[PDB]
Amino acid sequence: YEHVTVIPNTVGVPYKTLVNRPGYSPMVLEMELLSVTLEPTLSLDYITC
Amino acid sequence: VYKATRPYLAHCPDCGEGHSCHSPVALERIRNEATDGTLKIQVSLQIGIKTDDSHDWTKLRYMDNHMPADAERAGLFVRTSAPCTITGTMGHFILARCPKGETLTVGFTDSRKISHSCTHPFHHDPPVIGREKFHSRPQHGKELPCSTYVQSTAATTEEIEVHMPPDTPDRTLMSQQSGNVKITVNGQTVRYKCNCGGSNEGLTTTDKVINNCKVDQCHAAVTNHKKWQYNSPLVPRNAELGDRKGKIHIPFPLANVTCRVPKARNPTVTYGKNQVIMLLYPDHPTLLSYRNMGEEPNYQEEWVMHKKEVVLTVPTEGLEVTWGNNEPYKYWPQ
Amino acid sequence: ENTQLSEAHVEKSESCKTEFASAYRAHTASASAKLRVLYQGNNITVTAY
Repeated sequence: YEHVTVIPNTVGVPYKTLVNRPGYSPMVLEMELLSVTLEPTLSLDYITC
Repeated sequence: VYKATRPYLAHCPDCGEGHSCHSPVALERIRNEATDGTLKIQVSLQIGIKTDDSHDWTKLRYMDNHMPADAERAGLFVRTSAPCTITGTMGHFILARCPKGETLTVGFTDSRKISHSCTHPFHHDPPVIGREKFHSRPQHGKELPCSTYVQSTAATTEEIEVHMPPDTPDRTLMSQQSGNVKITVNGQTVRYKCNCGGSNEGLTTTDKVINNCKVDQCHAAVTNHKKWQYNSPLVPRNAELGDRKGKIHIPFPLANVTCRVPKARNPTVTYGKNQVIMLLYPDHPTLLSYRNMGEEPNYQEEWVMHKKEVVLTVPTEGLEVTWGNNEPYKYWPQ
Repeated sequence: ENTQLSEAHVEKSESCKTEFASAYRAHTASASAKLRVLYQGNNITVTAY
């Protein structure tokens, strides 16, 4: 069963989601940011010192 | 490394006449990554090594029943639809240049003059290096990038997994002592297992008897805990030890080299207002490509098989046309 | 009552060091220049961005 939800992009905040599959007992899942990552592609122009 | 390793017997689907056997020349893996067409073949026997582990290029060692035996290198053959040209041999590996085929056979002649061979289904039709399908290699020509398995006997980069060998099943070791099982070692180390009680398991160096047991309920095999063998999927794993394995370097690694090869000509060209007309006369499939030399190149390509007239528009910015292996032609309006 | 455990997995070929294609993320190109100038009866070469 595919459960689809949307949480704000905020780390350290536990969110509760109710999974309700018809004919099956409700399921509560706690979700908390794992640690997303935005890694840009780098091209070294020069170094300075 | 051959002091620790040994040749072995493994499953082969066709040992001749379509019948399967425990082959001393069993095919493990055929590698064809080399663009030059060279095949790197792996077999159960060891070429260039004698039973005493000494290196001798005129010799070959194969597993003869329970013990390894010596054979001649001259008797070794490789064939597909017709015989192959063997370019290099060392241990479990053979380098060969083969004609087009659907099967691959590797064989040899033993001490008793008995021929042994292993046939596996293998589609061999190597792709063309360059743009010309030629037979013999030239001394001079166009230098093109290609890969080959280097004929160097040295083992430095590529490797194979190795582990302790297995046992040789022999039902003649067991006999019916009235109504019991009699295991006769005959100066060997025998691993036995019986579907009975008591001492039904053991690695024995002496004779053993299993009372109230039947000969069909027992399994006996001759072993020799003193050797390494290629981690073969055609040979069972040692039951006692877990995922215990070693690794050894192998000869003839794949390397980037140069392959020598060939070239081409010029169409009849006529002009018009912002237009170029070419009468193409190809002697073989020739790739025609073109692009505008402005902001919108609009790259187009077509393989020209025979006589074809091509009408191309030449814009103000200019048109670049490439006809086969020739340097690109450039056109501009007056 | 005898069983056979068949095991297999997939890895890079020996060819991967020699024969390979690289997937790159290309962004913000740095423009560089040079050229040929007939200056004082002599040909001079200028390489500039």
